[PDB]
Amino acid sequence: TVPQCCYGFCIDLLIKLARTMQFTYEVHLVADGKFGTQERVQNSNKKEWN
Amino acid sequence: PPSIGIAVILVGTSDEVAIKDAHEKDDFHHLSVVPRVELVAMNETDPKSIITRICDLMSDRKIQGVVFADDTDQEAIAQILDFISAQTLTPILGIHGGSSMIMADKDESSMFFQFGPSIEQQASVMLNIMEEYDWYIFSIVTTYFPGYQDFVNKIRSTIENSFVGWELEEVLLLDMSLDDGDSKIQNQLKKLQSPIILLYCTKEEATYIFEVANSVGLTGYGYTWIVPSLVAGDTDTVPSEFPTGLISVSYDEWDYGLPARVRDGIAIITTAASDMLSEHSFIPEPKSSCYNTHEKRIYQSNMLNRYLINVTFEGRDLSFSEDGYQMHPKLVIILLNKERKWERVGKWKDKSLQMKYYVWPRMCDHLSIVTLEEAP
Amino acid sequence: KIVNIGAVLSTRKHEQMFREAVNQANKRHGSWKIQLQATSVTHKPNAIQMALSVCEDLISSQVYAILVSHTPTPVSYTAGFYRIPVLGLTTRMSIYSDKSIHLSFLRTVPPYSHQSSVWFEMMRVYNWNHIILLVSDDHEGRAAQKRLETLLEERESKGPKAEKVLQFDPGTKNVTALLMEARELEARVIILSASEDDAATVYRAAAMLDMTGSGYVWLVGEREISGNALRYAPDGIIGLQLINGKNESAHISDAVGVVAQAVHELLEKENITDPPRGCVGNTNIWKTGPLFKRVLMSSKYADGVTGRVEFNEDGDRKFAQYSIMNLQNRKLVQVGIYNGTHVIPNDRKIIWPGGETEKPRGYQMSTRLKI
Repeated sequence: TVPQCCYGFCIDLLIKLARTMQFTYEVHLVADGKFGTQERVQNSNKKEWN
Repeated sequence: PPSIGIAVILVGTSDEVAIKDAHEKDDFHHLSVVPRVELVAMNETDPKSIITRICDLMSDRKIQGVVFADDTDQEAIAQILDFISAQTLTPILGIHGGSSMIMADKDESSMFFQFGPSIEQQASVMLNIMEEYDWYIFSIVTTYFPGYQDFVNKIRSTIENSFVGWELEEVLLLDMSLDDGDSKIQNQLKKLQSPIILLYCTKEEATYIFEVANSVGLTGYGYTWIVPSLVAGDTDTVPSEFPTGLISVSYDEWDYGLPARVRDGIAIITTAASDMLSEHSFIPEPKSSCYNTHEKRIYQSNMLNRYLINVTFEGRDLSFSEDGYQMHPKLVIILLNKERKWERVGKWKDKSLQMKYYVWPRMCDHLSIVTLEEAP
Repeated sequence: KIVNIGAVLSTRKHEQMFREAVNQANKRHGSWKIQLQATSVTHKPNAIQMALSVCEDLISSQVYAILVSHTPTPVSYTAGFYRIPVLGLTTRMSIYSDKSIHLSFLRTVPPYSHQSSVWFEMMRVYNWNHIILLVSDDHEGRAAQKRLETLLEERESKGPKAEKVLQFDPGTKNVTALLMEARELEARVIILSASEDDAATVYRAAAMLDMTGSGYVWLVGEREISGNALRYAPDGIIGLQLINGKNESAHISDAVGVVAQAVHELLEKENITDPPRGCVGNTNIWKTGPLFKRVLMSSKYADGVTGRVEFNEDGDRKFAQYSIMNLQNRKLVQVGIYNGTHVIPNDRKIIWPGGETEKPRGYQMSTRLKI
């Protein structure tokens, strides 16, 4: 888990969002590539968006 | 390398001669410890008596395991047998009848064992046969007996995550403790048009239930309810509830020798002994007495189960699951015959089934076709 | 005739007063065609010989029904071995409420899991539109947590909508995950779920969490809270308990109450199937015993010695009164009650965890925005 930089267009859109109603942007990285889709595991009968 | 004591329960008319012979005969140079064998049998099976002479069994000699063979198929006494078992916290495996039967996920202190796949895993091989049968459409129905939502999620997710086009519609929940005076079994359940149906209930409850199924004429050519193992119960006892050509599977019984798999069982006890001398190199002391529960209470810390995980011998894999399901189990598909007798519908093992009939046999508009593949 | 009645308890004196209950019952119900018969043995630590006495006394007597009170009652699992009527009393553990393990367990006491419903009443109490659930990791504990979901899942009709819960293995050293999520948690509403030692590590970490002041609400039952748990217990803690929680004698009284209620319903039965005498080697169960269980099921008594009460479809009781309590100057103090739907506050004010008793808004936005 390393630091990085946040540079992006839509990222800046978020910046503008906080610029409307104030919230301090804390940008994590994305552990995985995607957002998620509820999908069953090898067990548990639970569709998990990972 | 010490003599390993174990016990074998016997209830009902059976051949213990070759059982005792092989018990002395069965041995492995890969077995570091020798067995200590004392045979046992009883007419009265009640844990009053059964658990009585079981406490007397831990009391007299040291027998580290109990092979339970029962006269009847009612397994309640086998479950409570697991209860007294964990009470003793000694190893045990039901070898026959309801003793080898599966009950739900006992307390963390229960080392009771059995030979076969999980009833869940059973249903798995079941729908697997639904693949062997090439019958796309299917549906489920069941009463309020336990594992209801368990098998429900098992199947729903089972075929759900699949890439196959196996067809399904809905399942029918019921409660057979009470009944429907309006025959909501018949009245409501008649709405099921699925080309294949699933029957899961208690054989007793399945008597009146499947009687209502007769009242629904669900036996029609093409119309059938596939069924479970213990629900089907003994292939010997023929209920009128089961329709002609009843579609169900179970653990190997008619073909598989029960005392043979019993030799397999004690052999598996000796396998736990093998890995036990391998790793722990020590075996716990025997349980003194049932009243001695005060004395031996603090004496139970069991990695034997933690060792019992991987078990295999004589080319067979004796490992149960964390839920006790045999690692590489084997089961038998069966169906009532034209003689009104359950006839083998297949052998379920390795997630594979040998099937004699090239199709699900139907006799009672099926129309052949053939061509060659030429696009378009 | 005289109806043999067994009971499982600690001592034979309360059993003597229990035979007195057999007398008051033989007077209560119609005694013409039947009478009360009281013979019983206490609960010994080893359940083996306890079951030996179970079959010995009861099965040989082939009684109509038996009683039990405080792993326990595996011999009542043996009452399932005959599937015969037998009475539980002291159970706050819903493991005893398992339909598989216990086919039919008839008792007049709710399990501690029902304290979830209590926690929903608390949802009406603290009125927090946010919630969270603190729980140890167990199987039965997990089940109770599922019931807690049901309480939340009850809101799905058209709510507090607890953010998250987590499991904590028995005697877990580092709760830093739990308290961690607490730091992560913006709302102040947390639903504590624990057993005794579980509660010990709980409050211990809560101090270690330094969340013990106002701004952290972790609610649970005396079953978690009471006892040596109260020693390390958190500050200003408040909770409730089922009315007449620890009282065994009254449990014996009303126990006889619904018991003789089951004598009238048994008298209300017909084509009586005798309780089986033969036990060892007995492969069958009389159809009466379970039909008697359904009898107790259809039976709803007007009142017991515990008063007018309700029961569940699982057979557990219902309508029961959770008596609101609170920790006052490191000492427990009863703060009120909640019973059917009715939460009765007492004249004592409801103390918040900090010095102030007032209820602020626990859910608060974190300006730092994790994305």
